Amino acid sequence: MNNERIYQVLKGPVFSEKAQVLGDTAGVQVFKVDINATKLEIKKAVEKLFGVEVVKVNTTITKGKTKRFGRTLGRRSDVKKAYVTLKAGQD
Amino acid sequence: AKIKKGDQVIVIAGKEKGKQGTVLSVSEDRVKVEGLNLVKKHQKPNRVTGAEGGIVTQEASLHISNVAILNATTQKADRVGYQVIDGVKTRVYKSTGESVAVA
Amino acid sequence: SKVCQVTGKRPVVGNNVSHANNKTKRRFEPNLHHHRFWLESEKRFVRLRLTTKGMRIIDKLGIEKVVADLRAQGQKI
Amino acid sequence: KTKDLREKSVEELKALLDEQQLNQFRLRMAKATGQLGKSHEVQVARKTIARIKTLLTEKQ
Amino acid sequence: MKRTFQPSELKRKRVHGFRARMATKAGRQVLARRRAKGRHSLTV
RNA sequence: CUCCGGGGAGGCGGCAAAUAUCCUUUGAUCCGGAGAUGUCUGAAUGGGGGAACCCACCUACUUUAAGGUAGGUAUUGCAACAUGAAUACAUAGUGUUGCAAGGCGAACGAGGGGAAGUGAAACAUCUCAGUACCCUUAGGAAAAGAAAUCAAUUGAGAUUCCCUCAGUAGCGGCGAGCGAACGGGGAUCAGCCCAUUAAGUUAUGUGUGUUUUAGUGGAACGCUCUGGGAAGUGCGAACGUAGAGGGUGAUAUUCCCGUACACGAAAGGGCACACAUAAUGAUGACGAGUAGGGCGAGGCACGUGAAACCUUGUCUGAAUAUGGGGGGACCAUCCUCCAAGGCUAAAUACUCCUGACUGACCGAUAGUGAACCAGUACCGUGAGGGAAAGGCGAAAAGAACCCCU
RNA sequence: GAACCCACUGUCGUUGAAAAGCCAGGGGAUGACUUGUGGAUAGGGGUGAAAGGCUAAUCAAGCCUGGUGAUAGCUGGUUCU
RNA sequence: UGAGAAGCAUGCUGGAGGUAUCAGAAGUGCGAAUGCUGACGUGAGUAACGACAAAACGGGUGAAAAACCCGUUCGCCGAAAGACCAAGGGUUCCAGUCCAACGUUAAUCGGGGCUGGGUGAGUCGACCCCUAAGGCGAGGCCGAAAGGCGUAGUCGAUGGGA
Repeated sequence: MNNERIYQVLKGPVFSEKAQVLGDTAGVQVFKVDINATKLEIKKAVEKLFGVEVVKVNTTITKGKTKRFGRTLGRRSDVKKAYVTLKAGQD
Repeated sequence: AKIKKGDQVIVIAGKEKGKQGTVLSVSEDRVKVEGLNLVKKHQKPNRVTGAEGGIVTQEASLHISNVAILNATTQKADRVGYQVIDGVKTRVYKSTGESVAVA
Repeated sequence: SKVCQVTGKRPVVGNNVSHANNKTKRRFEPNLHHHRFWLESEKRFVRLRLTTKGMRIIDKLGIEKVVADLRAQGQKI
Repeated sequence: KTKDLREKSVEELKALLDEQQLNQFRLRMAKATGQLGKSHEVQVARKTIARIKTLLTEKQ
Repeated sequence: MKRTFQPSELKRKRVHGFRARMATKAGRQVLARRRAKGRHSLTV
């Protein structure tokens, strides 16, 4: 759990209707994370960097879309999301 | 025989041959001179930034070989050479040898 | 493979030639077989795969000399 | 900035490394949230980390 | 009617795959020929 | 990303404009040299596996929970050391440490195997042809090489390549076809050793010479007509150790980049010469299961022929300088050479590559399959097969605004 | 006698809905039965309750690339005055 | 204009190259080869529009409605024309917006174009432990070479294990 890895674990928040509803209602934060991050790594990174207490972490991977722009075909990268539940009322 | 960004030049070929101005920019083999080689752009109105379009006028670049440095002493076109005076390399007029008058 | 340890003889190629002079590929094989020799200096039997010409050379020069010569060429005997 | 970092010692360099990494993460999160106009500081920090690592390798 | 191609990924990989080609000498020559020709895909 | 050198007003790679933010005379972008970093698969080498994935162990440090960093852990061969059966000594076996190897790549070299279509106006000997193809393995070249060689006025003098000799002498179901040598003229030239061991070669380090990887300076033209635009018309000048080439709104030695010429290297590399320190040549000391012979095959231009000479699968088997080999069956005489141990440059073969230059070679159905995002699209389970598609304008100045829809 | 596995008769279809089918009838349907997944056998070879059948819509000797521009006393074609 | 293959002059278009004479070299002349590549005809606005389960009307939107949406009626399947899993496919899933091409007709609709979202596991499955047929295989045996087979082992579900 070195600090360099802890800083590379989290990438950014997710802005969407589902994420906003979860945040407003159930104390759940949605993050984009590194594709190789584990649940324990995400938990420790969140605890160290945001000063909160984590109950459990749920993760999912969505494969990148393949689109044809111009005459060439390209593919986007895979994305991993983390649903982090905070204890009581936090953040 | 370089030409720089602040020089006073005179056009030696083209539709505007015989006129002079101040160099505005130099990129690759093309040069823009203030107040010469004007073109009319039909700018379409821009949706995202407003600022409705219209007919505007702006300068267009010429080939660098079509302009020549202007010699302030004689008001004639001239070529440019290099001379090592003191320890600094300097641009000189080829016709007379005087150092180029920085403007 | 069919190689003699003492002489290095191995199968070669040749022709069958008929009375009408038809030619066909064939092989010539060595007179190979296994034999055990008593090595006195080591008090043991050494098994070699060799030809009858190899046996004649062994009778001429002695077994220990041939064994030393073979060990000189990196053979494990 | 390279000479400024080179005048420094090893302990100070290894402290500045962690500080710059924390600042880089903060900048990334700020940009991802969207309250950032200038992005050149991200590149500045990204190059600073590389400079510090190069100097550390040179010194050790 | 039943046609000739009945796909199965495991069978495809075990018959025509990279390690299958690497296991034999003739398969290594197949890979050498495709590298020489410049194929963008070496194996299925 | 860092250091050194060059350069001196712009720059933030292209498709691909513009925007926005920036960097830069406190030396940017860029060019050359030396470093730093360098995920995963792949000989892949910790075990496995459906390539880019799954699962581990050991040690040192570090964390406080279920970890992190760094290193190590393949096989085979050789050397040393340890240990160790049947079995008493031993040996086999087992283990540790150190060193080396494996894979890829155009052609050329050397070796181990080796066709058929076709021709013979059919076809089996013969030809095709030791070709195509498969396998193993070097080097910048490889192989060969210093006479047990030729010749036949008693002369030449190691190997390799080219011209002649010559389509000759021969071989051949004497068919179709195959096809020398001696001698002469050239290219290049070189010999040295077998146990106290030579020439030579390869590495290492030093010292000289040469070259290479950025670069700097570099002459000299004005009027006039046509024209959208002058480099074109007419008149008169200049430079030339520079009238090669490319660009510029049409055709330029004097407009631009350059050209002849002169100058230039912090650092780094190549070649050559001399010196020094290793290694190697070198398990080899004059050549016995060898020369020769019987049987079966192969190679020699030479198909068993009057068939010498070379290699050997099988069976045998000398003399040893008062000796032995060859001179195309064989004998005698003459001449010539010394096998059964080695090393050796050049002249010769080739082009995946890098630089410069050239063409009575092509100009988009041509030239590479491919001038364009091509071994791609597409076809096939797979090996594999395999396209079409260049051109606005000098400059986007790429058509504001109005009208029908 | 349904599912399932077959394929005896007829009409239609034959530039088809389909490079072997639909419809109406037909046979077996606890067995020498039908079927999924994963394996083995490779070309003068395999496999065959045997038809020269099958071996990727290809079989009296599969497909691909090489020898190869095989050979053809045969057929066609061969460009201005 | 000449006996011919052809030559000469000139109007329009076009917008930068062409080339006498005499020599020299050839990828030097096309109507045919069921020749090769591209473009375009005739048949001809002809056949056909893919199960004979079936449609009708009112309102809405829209440039336009037999086919879209809402509503009221009618008909069809119901051991599959309904609901799931594996294999195979890979974004076809949901929302907004567009109608050139695609859809055997039109389309405002769509599995079509563009933009943005969506897959949450100690208990489900895989991974993991174990092995079948079979594969590979340290040493080993055999073989011109490439290689064949095989011991100890190590893999391999379609089977056993909370």
